[PDB]
Amino acid sequence: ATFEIVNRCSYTVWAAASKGDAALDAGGRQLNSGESWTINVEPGTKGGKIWARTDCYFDDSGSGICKTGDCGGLLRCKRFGRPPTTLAEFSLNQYGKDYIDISNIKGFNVPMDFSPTTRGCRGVRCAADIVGQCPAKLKAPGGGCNDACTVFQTSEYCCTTGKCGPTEYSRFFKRLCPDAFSYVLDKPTTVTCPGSSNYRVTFCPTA
Repeated sequence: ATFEIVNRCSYTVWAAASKGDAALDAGGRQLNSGESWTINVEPGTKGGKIWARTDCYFDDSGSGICKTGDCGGLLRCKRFGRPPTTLAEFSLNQYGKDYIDISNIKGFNVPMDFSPTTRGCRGVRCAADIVGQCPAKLKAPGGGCNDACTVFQTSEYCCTTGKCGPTEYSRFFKRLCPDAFSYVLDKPTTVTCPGSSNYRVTFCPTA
């Protein structure tokens, strides 16, 4: 499947794509404002994620640091990124269907639209000003708005036992972005698409 990743933000982002134990395509790339990066994701990939990283420095070997979404200090991510990260999540070709969502379970850094470019399903978006409205206790100094599990490390926020409810903090994310997951047991906002669809991920879609 093809994913076209577009940075419509006025600032540079470093896109990342991983399935947790491996990079997807090249795994990461700088995207200046307006730039597009097209990647190919192998059919049947389960648990893939795409995210943006902000305020990065990398040397000529591809090693450095980002203030949001850092994946072990590499430009080309093989692992997932450090919160806060708005997440585009997908599993492809699962008994003939693709499944996509946006998640704020690991916080929010950059607004996002995640839409199919082929027919048969709808897209999802989280584009509100979550960082500007972020509760003081969740604000991340490097930028972004952390989830409550990352900050407080309780069984209720992290849903450790598989039983948890919504919280004041999850409701904050859900109010601003109803179509993204706000906690582990949120009513699913997953979209079902035809198997082998193609997609666009747009950072700052309203910019």
